[PDB]
Amino acid sequence: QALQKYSTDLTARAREGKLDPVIGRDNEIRRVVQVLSRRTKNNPVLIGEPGVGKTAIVEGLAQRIVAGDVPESLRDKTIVALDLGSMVAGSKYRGEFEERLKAVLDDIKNSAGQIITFIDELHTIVGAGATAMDAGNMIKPMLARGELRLVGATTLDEYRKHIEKDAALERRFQQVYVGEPSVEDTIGILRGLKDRYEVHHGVRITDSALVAAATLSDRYITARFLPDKAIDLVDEAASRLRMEIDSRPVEIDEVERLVRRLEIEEMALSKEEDEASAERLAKLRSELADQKEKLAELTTRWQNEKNAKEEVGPDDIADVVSAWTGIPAGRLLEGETAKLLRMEDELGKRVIGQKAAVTAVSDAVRRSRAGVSDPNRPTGAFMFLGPTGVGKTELAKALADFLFDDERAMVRIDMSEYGEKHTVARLIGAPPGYVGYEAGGQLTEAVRRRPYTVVLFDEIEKAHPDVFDVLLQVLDEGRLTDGHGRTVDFRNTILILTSNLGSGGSAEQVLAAVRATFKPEFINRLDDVLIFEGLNPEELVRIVDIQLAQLGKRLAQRRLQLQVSLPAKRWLAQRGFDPVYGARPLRRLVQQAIGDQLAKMLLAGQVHDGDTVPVNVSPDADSL
Amino acid sequence: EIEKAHPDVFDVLLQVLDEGRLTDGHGRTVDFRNTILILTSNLGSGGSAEQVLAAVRATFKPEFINRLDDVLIFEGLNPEELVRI
Ligand SMILES: Nc1ncnc2c1ncn2[C@@H]1O[C@H](COP(=O)(O)OP(=O)(O)OP(O)(O)=S)[C@@H](O)[C@H]1O
Ligand SMILES: Nc1ncnc2c1ncn2[C@@H]1O[C@H](COP(=O)(O)OP(=O)(O)OP(O)(O)=S)[C@@H](O)[C@H]1O
Repeated sequence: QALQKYSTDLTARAREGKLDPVIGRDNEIRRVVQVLSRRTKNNPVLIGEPGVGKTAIVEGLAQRIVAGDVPESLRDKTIVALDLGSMVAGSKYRGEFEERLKAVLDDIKNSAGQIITFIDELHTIVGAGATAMDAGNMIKPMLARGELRLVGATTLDEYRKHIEKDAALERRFQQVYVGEPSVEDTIGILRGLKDRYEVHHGVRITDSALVAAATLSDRYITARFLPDKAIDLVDEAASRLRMEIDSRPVEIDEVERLVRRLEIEEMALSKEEDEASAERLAKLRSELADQKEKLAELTTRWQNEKNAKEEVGPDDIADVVSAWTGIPAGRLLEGETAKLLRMEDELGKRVIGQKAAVTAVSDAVRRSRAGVSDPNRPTGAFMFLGPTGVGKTELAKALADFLFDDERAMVRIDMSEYGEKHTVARLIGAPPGYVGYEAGGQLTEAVRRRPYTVVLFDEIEKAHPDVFDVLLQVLDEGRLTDGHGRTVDFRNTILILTSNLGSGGSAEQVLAAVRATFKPEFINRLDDVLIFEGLNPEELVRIVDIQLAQLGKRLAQRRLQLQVSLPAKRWLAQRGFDPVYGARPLRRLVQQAIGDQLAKMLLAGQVHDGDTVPVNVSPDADSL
Repeated sequence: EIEKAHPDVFDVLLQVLDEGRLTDGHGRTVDFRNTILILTSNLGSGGSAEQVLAAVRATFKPEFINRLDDVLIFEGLNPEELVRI
């Protein structure tokens, strides 16, 4: 009767129909049974990485016993699930734990070998009751004679951290290696599990959902194992769909929540006795109106759809895989097809010229959302080089902004400090046993979180010619391994290597300097090797416009603006001389010609905030 | 890409070949007598057969070349065997 108090009954629940169906894994249950019915030392231990199904096998064995598919020796055996947590509950005295253990062992032995105990995560049995080794090995005499059977299951690396350190007890256990299944098997598993979820959430599930989940959960989420990271997607999709069968769907409930906040802000900002908050209000109202338009449009379209979405499909799974591990995995639902077709002209707002290199980046971004590029290879690996001041770093910063709306979201490393060979260790970590080890790598541990960024290697030509080799595997496929032995995936980042070889020689001399500075097997990894071009006087007026736009945007903090005459706008670009320093002289000239005079006149009255100022050319300089 | 490493990891591999054993910190001897050991490389880079066979000999030691089985040499791609790739 001690059992009734210190353990539950598994076979009883299997009869009462409370365990999930178990599909496949025939070899494993066969081996478990045949080990479980031998003469001496019959103690199978299911071992293997976490998630691949190790409790599911024991539940399958229980349902199999209830059914009758077992051999003769295992008829009516009444599996029992032990519990060592509720056994050490209150035993602060000297013998209170050994007493309970002896009672349970005696009642297991009194039965005619019927009971089949089952300790889940038996790596906790080692130090059961400590004080001096006495407890947890009182069963060691009964294991050998095979009186109690004890099918248990622990993870693969808590078996050599807790048990293998006890070689006298490992001897009494037989290991059953449970390897993870493939996609074709996971699909079959899901096809039989697609009823409990479909009934718990009042929805229906298409078979395409199962297929797409079992595929995407293997392609993207490279940190868990397969029978589980595929069930999670299905489960979350179903829960979301049931949440939307409530009153309103998403994308209407978000816009109404935004509108309410904008309203409650505009209602309480109106009574502000100020003049600078007048413009800080003049935009809030416009925003509220332009959002209420969208709300009304969505609400009307819902009415049409409802007078003229009830099962999960192969794209809601993509929405989940995008919301978790923010890699975009969708199918271009018309929100951004226009954007990806406008990409070139949109990156033109910040970068000017070098269409030969803008088109090359845009094409690599584009043919990956359409699902055409190599799924196991980086999303693109370019090294664009050319003379200075031309805009290579600028294009790399414009791309990250166009993609994530925050230029500080990309991962940037400056390869000008890696001049010494030994300085490699700061991006792959330090081996075990050395000073900085628990911190892990640095590039690795940044790409391991949010693996959608853009990676930038400035001035690649200045690092020692031995950091070039840590990038071979990184460019050819997405793998790089830190100290702890974990591996990160680069398969969906966009690498970029800005350089400066062959300052202004030719488009042929620079291709003869690259081939002498790099190795034949390293150039072979790259995509197109883009070459940038010097700037023309006609490409420079637009840069003047950009600089003035930025300066005005910065000045608008103090409520100013400038009226620049076209004579001055062309004078500035006329003084952007010397196509040997690119386009920085323009910046320093704008400073030395406008910023200093503006400061002068600004911190001495006469240009008080508010009113704008005009700028006009003079004989030589330009005055205000 | 084995020739890119430091010539001490070779000496670690020295007993993996020819015996299939190496023991870690915990003092557990691990056996390799059933694996298939494969080492790629890119030495020589164009030498016919003895600009490469003598560039292996000057980067590795005889006691390391001696454990190996045949040192396979790969060959460039003819125009015919690309219409199939
Ligand atoms: N062969 C299978 N048939 C049916 N369901 C399975 C199968 N393998 C795994 N599952 C399900 O996938 C999940 C796997 O969970 P478990 O296998 O119980 O966890 P585990 O594999 O024991 O890993 P730990 O170490 O116990 S956390 C559960 O939801 C199971 O129901
Ligand atoms: N085509 C361009 N379009 C817009 N701004 C440009 C362009 N070319 C240069 N600029 C400006 O020039 C600044 C400096 O150019 P960068 O590209 O940062 O220098 P670089 O191209 O990296 O050359 P090096 O070798 O790195 S010094 C940028 O911040 C821009 O403001």
